Amino acid sequence: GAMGSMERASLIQKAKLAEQAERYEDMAAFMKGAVEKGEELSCEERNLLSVAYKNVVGGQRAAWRVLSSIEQKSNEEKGPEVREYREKVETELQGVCDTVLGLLDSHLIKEAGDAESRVFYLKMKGDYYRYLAEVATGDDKKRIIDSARSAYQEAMDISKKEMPPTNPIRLGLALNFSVFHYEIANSPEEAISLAKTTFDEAMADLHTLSEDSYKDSTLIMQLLRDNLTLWT
Amino acid sequence: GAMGSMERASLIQKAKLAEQAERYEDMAAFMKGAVEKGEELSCEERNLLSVAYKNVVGGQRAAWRVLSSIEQKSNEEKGPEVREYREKVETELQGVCDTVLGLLDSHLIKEAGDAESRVFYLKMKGDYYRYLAEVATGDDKKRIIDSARSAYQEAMDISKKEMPPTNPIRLGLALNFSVFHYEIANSPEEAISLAKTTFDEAMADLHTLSEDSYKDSTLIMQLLRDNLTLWT
Amino acid sequence: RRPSSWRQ
Amino acid sequence: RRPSSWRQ
Ligand SMILES: *Cc1ccc(-n2ccnc2-c2ccc(F)cc2F)cc1Br
Ligand SMILES: *Cc1ccc(-n2ccnc2-c2ccc(F)cc2F)cc1Br
Ligand SMILES: [Ca+2]
Ligand SMILES: [Ca+2]
Ligand SMILES: [Cl-]
Ligand SMILES: [Cl-]
Repeated sequence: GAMGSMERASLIQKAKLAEQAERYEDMAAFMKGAVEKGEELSCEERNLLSVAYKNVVGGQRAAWRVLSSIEQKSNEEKGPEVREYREKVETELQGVCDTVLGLLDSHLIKEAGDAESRVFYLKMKGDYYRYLAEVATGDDKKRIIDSARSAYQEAMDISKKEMPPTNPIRLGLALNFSVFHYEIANSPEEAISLAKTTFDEAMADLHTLSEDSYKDSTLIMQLLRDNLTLWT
Repeated sequence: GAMGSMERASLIQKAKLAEQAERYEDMAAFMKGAVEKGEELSCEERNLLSVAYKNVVGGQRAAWRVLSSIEQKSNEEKGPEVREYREKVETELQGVCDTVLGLLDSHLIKEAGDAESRVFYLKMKGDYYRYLAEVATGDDKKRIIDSARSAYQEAMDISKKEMPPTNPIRLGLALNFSVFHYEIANSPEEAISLAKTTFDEAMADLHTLSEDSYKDSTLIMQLLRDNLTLWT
Repeated sequence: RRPSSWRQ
Repeated sequence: RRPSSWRQ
C-alpha cells in the first residue's frame, strides 16, 4: 500500500488536516492507510473514515446524476460521448465503493466485537451497496440490492437489542435503511413506517439524556422528520 | 498522452459535460488533451481551458493557505506532519502550474497571432507564475516573480495598443496585474494606480457598447472597484 | 426532491 | 481579506 510507510498516528493526524483543507480524496487515502495497519478503529477514527469516503462518493454520485439526466434527455444518435463519460464516472464510483467494502470485509467487520463498532461498519456496508445499487443495471442488480438489505437488517437487529432508541448510530442506521426502502427497494410504506417508529421511540427516550446527547439525537430525528414531511 | 486517442471535438464536448458535473479535474484533463491536438483554440475553447485549471489550482491554493496557517501557528517540535502535508499539497500545486505553463510554451503562445488570443495566453502565463510565486521561497523566487511580471507587462502593452479599454480580457488582465502588484511585488501604490486608471478609462468607453457588452465590462469593473475599496 | 440520508 | 482576481 502507498501509505504502508507512514505511522498510524501520522495518518490520523494528516486525515484531520485534510478535512480542514477540504481535501477529501487525501483524507480517504490517509484513513485507508490507517485501516490497513490492522488495528481496530476508535469512535473518532471510525467517523473520520466515514466522513472521508462519504464526501468522495458524494461528489461522484452528484456528478453521475447530472450526467445520467443529460443522457436520458439525449435518448428522448448524437454521439457516444455522454454515455462514455457517464460510464467513466460510474466506473470510478464503483471503484471507490468496492474499496470501502474491501476494507469492511478485510477485516473491520469481523474484528468488531462491540455492538457500537459492529453496527457502525454494517451501516457502512449497507450504504455502499446502496450506492452500488443506485447505478446497477445488470444480472446482479437484485443481489446488490439484497446485499444492502442484509447488512442493514443485521445492524438493525443488533441496534434494537443492544442500544437505546436515541443512540446516534442507531438513529442514523434507521434513517439510511428507510431511505433504502423508499429509493432502492420501492417500498415507500416500509420506509414511512420505519421512519415514524424510529422517531417516536427516540422522542420517548429523550428524557434520559444530557444536554449534549439531546442535541446529537434531535439532530438526526429532524432528518427523519424531513423525510416524513417529504413522503406524506 | 492519455487523451491522444480521443477526437478533438469529443474532448471539447466532454469538457463541457465535466463543467456541468463540477468535475474540474476531468475538465482540465480533457482540455489538456484538446490543446495537445496542436490546433489553435477558439474563444470559447480558451475559456474552457482557463476555467478548468483555475478551478483545479483554486482548490489547491485554498488548501495550501489552510495548511500554511496551521504550520505558522505550530511554529509560534510537535512533529513533521503539518509541514509534510503542506509540502505535499504545495508540490501538487506546482505540478499543475508547470503543466499549464508547458501548454502555453508548447505551443499556444507562439501560434497566437491575433491580439485577442495572445493577450489571453500571456495573462494565463502571468497568473500561473503568480501562483508559483505565492508558494516560492528558494533561490529562484525573484526570477519567478519577474517571470509573472514580464508576461503581464507584454500582455498589457498589446492590450493598450490593440484593444478598447472595455475589452473583457484587457480588463481582467489589468485586474490580475494589479493583484500581482499588491500581493506579490509589494507595490500597493502601483496596484491602486493601475486599478483606478483601468476603471476610469473603461467607464469613459461604456457609451460605445451594446447592452450585452456593457454587462460584461461592468462586471469586471466592479471587481476593480471592490479591490480599490479594500485597498483605500 | 431527494430524501435525506445521514450527513455530518 | 484577500483581493479579487478574475473569476467566472
Ligand atoms: C451514520 C452515522 C450516524 C450518526 C453519527 N454520529 C452522530 C454523532 N456522532 C456520531 C458517531 C460518530 C462516531 C461513531 F463511531 C458513531 C457515531 F454514531 C455518525 C454516523 Br457515520
Ligand atoms: C481572465 C479573463 C478575463 C475576462 C474574461 N471574459 C469575460 C467575459 N468573456 C471573457 C472571455 C472569454 C474568452 C476569451 F477568449 C476571452 C475573454 F475575455 C475571461 C477571462 Br479567462
Ligand atoms: Ca508504527
Ligand atoms: Ca481527428
Ligand atoms: Cl470519457
Ligand atoms: Cl503527506
